[PDB]
Formats: sequence, C-alpha cells, structure tokens
Amino acid sequence: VESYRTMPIYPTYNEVHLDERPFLRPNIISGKYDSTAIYLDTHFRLLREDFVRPLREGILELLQSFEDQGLRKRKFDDIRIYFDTRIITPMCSSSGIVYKVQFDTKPLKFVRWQNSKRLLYGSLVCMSKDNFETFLFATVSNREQEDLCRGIVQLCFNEQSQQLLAEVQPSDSFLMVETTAYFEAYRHVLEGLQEVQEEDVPFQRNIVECNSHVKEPRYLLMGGRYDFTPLIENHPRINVLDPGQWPSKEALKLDDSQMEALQFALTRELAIIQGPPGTGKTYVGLKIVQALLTNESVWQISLQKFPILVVCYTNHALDQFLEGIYNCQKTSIVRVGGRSNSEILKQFTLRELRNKREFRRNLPMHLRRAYMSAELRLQEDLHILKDAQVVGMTTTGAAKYRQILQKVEPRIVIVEEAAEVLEAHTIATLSKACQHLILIGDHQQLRPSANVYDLAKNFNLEVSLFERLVKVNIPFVRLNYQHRMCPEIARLLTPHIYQDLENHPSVLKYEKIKGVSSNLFFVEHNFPEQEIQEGKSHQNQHEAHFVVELCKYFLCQEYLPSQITILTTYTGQLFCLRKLMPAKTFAGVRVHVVDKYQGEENDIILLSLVRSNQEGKVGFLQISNRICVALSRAKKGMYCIGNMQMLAKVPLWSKIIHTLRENNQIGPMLRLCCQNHPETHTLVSKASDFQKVPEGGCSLPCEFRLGCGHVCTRACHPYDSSHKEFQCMKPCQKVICQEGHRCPLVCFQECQPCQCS
Ligand SMILES: [Zn+2]
Ligand SMILES: [Zn+2]
Ligand SMILES: [Zn+2]
Ligand SMILES: [Zn+2]
Ligand SMILES: [Zn+2]
Repeated sequence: VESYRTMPIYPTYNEVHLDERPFLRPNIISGKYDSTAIYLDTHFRLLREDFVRPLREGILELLQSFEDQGLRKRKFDDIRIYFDTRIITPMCSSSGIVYKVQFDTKPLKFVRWQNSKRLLYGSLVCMSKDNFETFLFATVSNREQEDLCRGIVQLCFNEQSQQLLAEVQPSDSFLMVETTAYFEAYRHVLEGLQEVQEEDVPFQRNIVECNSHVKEPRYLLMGGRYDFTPLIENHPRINVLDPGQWPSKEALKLDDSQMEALQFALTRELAIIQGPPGTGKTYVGLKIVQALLTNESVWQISLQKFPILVVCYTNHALDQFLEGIYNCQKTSIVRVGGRSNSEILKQFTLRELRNKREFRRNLPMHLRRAYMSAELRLQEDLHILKDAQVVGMTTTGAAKYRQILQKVEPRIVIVEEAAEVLEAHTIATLSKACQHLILIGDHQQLRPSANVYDLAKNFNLEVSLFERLVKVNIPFVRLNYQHRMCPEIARLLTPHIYQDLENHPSVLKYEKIKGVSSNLFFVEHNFPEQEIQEGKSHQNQHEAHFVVELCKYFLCQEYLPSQITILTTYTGQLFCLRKLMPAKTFAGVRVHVVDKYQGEENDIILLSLVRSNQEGKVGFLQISNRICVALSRAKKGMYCIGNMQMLAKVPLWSKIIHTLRENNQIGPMLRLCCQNHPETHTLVSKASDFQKVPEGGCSLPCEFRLGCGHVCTRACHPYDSSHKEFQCMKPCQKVICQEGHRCPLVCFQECQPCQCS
C-alpha cells in the first residue's frame, strides 16, 4: 500500500489515459476515525483528487474533441488553451532555472491583462506536442503586464519535466493548458501535508479520537495568575481557573456572553466560539489577545520568546484584526504577505522590517560576513519574529512558510473565520508545539467551496474543521445578543434559523426609513426568468428595473450612496444590474453577489432573488446557510423581491413567508409615502410606476416661491427644501440698463451688460 506521501501530487499518465478510479473515503462526520494515519490519507486523497479531477476530465474532453475542428472557439470551463506555444530561451533566476515561453496573441486581443486571472504567478501549466502523450508540468514564475501583452511568460519547470527538457527543440510547438483553480492554495498545503508527520499533529485525542473531553492548556498546570488592568483601563493577579475571581464585564466593556466566551477561550486549550452575524467577534478577539499578551509570564516558560500566531483566510480580515489590536498594542506586530492594502500595517511588513539602517547595523557580524562572501534571506526572518508578540498570515501563507513556523514553534494559534477554512488547511498550520488553538467563526453561514460538486456532496469535503467538531459534539460556546439588525429583520432569523437570539437594546433605537410605510417589505411577482447562453447563471429584467428604480428613489431621500448597497444571488443578474447602472447617477453604490459579500454590512440592502419559473427549479437558494447569509446583511433597510409561490416548497422559505404574512410586510405592490404630503400613498410594482415620483416626492408641482420671485419648475422634491442649490430656468427679465431693456439671460444667471451698454 502506497503511503499518501509517496502519492505523486501531479496527475500521472495512468490517471488520465486509462480510467482508473483512485480509492477515496468520505469523511466520517458522524463518528471517530480508525487511525490518524488513515485520517491524513483520506484528507490528502480528497484534496488531491479535488484539484486533479477537473484537469484529468478536461484533458479527456480535449483528446476526445481533437477530431472536432472547432477547438479554438470552444470555451472549456475548467481549463484554458494557448495555441502555438514555443519554448524560446532559458534564464537564470534567484529561485533556479526559468524558461521564457511565448504563446500566440491573436485570439487573446480581448484579454485585458491588468485584471485577468490567467497565468498568474504560481499556476500549473501543462505542455505537450503529441496530443498529451507526454506532460511537462510547469509553474508560472514571473509575469509582467507589458510582457503578457506580447505573449511571453516565465516558467519554472519541475524536476521530472526538466529531464524531458533536455531534448526539446525551440521549433517545437506545445499546447498550453492551465487549470482555472488557483494552484498555490492547493500546492503549499499539499506539500506541507505530505511533510506532516503522524506524531506532530497535535490534539490527536480530540480531532481524530472524537472525545468530548477538552482539558485546560498544559501550561496552566504549572501555575499562572493574570492581571486584567490593561483591559479595564485601555489589579491583583487572578487565577483564571477560578470563575469567581474574574473582573467585571462593564470594566472590560463586554456583555455576559462575550465575557463567558473570553473566559472559556482563555481557560480551555481547544475552545470553539460560535457567533451569529453582527454579534461581534473581532472585539472578543482583541480582548483575548490583549489579556494573553499582558500576562506573558504565565505561558512563556523559557527565556526564548514564542509569539502569538494569528492566521486567517482573507487578507482584509487579517488587516482589520491587526488594526483592532493596534488600539491596545502599538509595537511588535509583524505581518507576512505583500497583498496588504492597509497603510497602518504597511510599516510592519516583512520587507520594511528588513529595511531601516539600524537593522543593517545591528545584524550579527557572522551573518554579515556571509552576505559579502536563499541563506541570507533566511535567518533574517527568524530574528525579527523572535522580537514580536503577534504574527499574521493567511492559511496559504502559513502552509508556504511551514518550516519557519516549525522553527519558531508558536504556542498560541488563532484562526479567525474558522468556518471558512478547509480542514486540510488547518492540518497544515498545526505544529507539534501547539498547546493552545482557538477557533472563531459561524458554521451556520457559508463554508469553503469545492471545485467539484460530487466530493462536496457525497464526500463532505465542504465540512470545515469548525463544523466537524461542532457535529461530533465537542463542547462549544454560543455568542448571544445581536447588535446589527433591527427587531423586524431579526424576527426572520428567529426561531427559523437560530432558536435563541436576543436583540441588544441599542437596536430598538433604529429610526424608520423615510418615504415608505414599511422598513421591511417583500415584493412578490411572477415574471419568468431569462436564461443566458453562457454560464449557468440567471437574471431577471423586471426585478433589475424595479430595484434600480427604488435605488434611484432612495437617493432622492438624502440617503448617501455609501449607506446603500445592492445584493443579488447570481452573477448574471449582477452583470444585468451594472447594465442598468450609469455611474453618473448612482456613483458609490456597490453591487456585489451574496457569496462575495460575506462579512460586509450596510445601512440598506436591496436583495433580488432572481429565480422565478414554473418548473420549480429553485437552484441553490434551497440551502439554509446561504439564506441565513443573504437575509441578515443590512442594519435598517430590507427591501426584497422574489417569487413566494415557488419558494414555499423549501420549508425554511415557507416559515419565512408565513412570518412575513403575519406582519403584512409582503405583497405584490410596495406602499410608498411622500414626505411633504404624508396623506398620499403611492403603490409601486413596476419600473414604469416610478414616473409618479420623479424627484421622490409627490406628483404635485413643487409650487415653492424661489427667492428670485419665480416658482420651482421641478415637481415635489424633499431634497434641498431651501432650494439654495436650485437654479431658476425661467427668464430673468430684470432691468439692467437705464433704457429699460430687460435682461435676456436666465434668471439664475448673473445679469450681463445690455447687448446699449
Ligand atoms: Zn409631495
Ligand atoms: Zn422646488
Ligand atoms: Zn438679468
Ligand atoms: Zn427666477
Ligand atoms: Zn440697454
């Protein structure tokens, strides 16, 4: 039996040309694993197949389609083709031997390289000149925008293919195939996962054995008392194992559930923090890291410093988390990865720490002498991290630098948004020295996506580590109290999704949105959807027009564009909205899809469900998680549209619709209100129904007496009630000369000399 380590990461000749089914095991999410060995085997096999199966199926489709003449024009969903690609010259690089390779640019004139995801740094690319009898596995090494326009890329061949490089003539033409999937998120994790020894995976007795017993961290057995003064002030030392000695929640500026979560995460080596959207998890993260850093003496046992390691999945979450801790800690924060957009954290990037004359001065003499005489770029990182307290990387970064983290041996590991990281990713970051792992996230929301649906559904690949530990009944704490949504919105989540979720008293203060009788309304309609030729998405013209017109109407209510955002569930509808989106009138209005809008919040969200057809083809709106995400994004304004009749077949949607029908907030038409004339209510159901309120007021004329003596030619409008920025279009008529001639200009224009003067 071949160990998972000996299994080649790349696909083999056999895997593609003959139809072998590799042995795979679905995850046992309802029971324990027989061994950690088979545990790692299963995870590696699943992730490997996840990455390669699209590639092998695409190669099969291509070889079966070679006999067809329409190859250049055919779009392959999972692979990309570059024609007449020849290998031109070698070059010497700091990372080894690279080869310039040029492809044809005639079919790729439409490609705008500055935004394209094609052939990015680190992508798999496969060569062949004999209809894929032989493969040259390759990785994109260095790309330039001007160079991509001319069709050349730098490629770093692997160890096997470099042997086949010895005989390639430059005249040879190779067929370029790139996987759509982002290699490095798989490549680094796979390499680390093979490198992972069965013994060095920590918490074997909990992760694999599935025991509900989680002890305190090992470093509490030697004794340690905590001082909570910096958290209170922004005090006698306190034994954290005793609940009765803790400080007050008001001093720490936390509620009861947040205090319980803090104490649990601080006292339990593997504590899991659940939190509904809007409750507040980042604040608790800052509090726990502050408490841990204040009390270094408790956990640091040796003279050598072991920093806190903080790993996330997205850069922006990491940047906001490090900005948060910067409120309480103003030094010794180090961040790796150059894709940070946060200027405050720019000064702490690894490159900048490598800079500064003082660092070049205080470097060891032996290190400096070697410099004059990849080794000098190492041993630089180690000294910096030994002087820090917190480190931030993405999971891909943690896998990439796993050797350095093996060296440093961080004892504190914090993974934000644990529900959005693959379990295989979390295996790569855990090391042997991990004595404390904390997970914050929400399994009720979305979970990481698999490239293939079969592994996603029948193999449970999407089950995050967070979700698996929740399902195997490892104890966890549930954050309570919501701070974001108003009570009317909150009633949609309770009790149909969350059994117990109370409203923080701050939410009862939310004011009514102006110009509409209801702060939450669902528009029901039966207009069928329109399919798109390309892709599997769907779009609705009626919903798009209605939503964009309501968007325009709300701008007339003095609501700034930044407080308004349009959410849609499908990409085709998003492309439809931007068509109805001239930047002149709604600049600053963000249009995103629900999946890409996880974690963002806004004042008003207009949601378009799109799906409406007689056959009952719901799509993926039938899943509970995505619904829990889509319907809880705004603070004060919910305005939705979608077919209630079909959606009633999903039990969750039918409960939601029943709750809506209870409060009369659902109907075929939306009731509107004129601010200047509260007595009139206008019913809107279609795009043409917005002609009655062109400025957002009422169809009656403005009738306001301007300071120039004329009357406002606009109709009723609530914006600029003083008419200070209004310009009179009526004639001026003002006498401007002694002869009695009247000014021919417009009234708002300044009078010019008589054209007599
Ligand atoms: Zn009016
Ligand atoms: Zn007016
Ligand atoms: Zn005039
Ligand atoms: Zn006038
Ligand atoms: Zn005159």
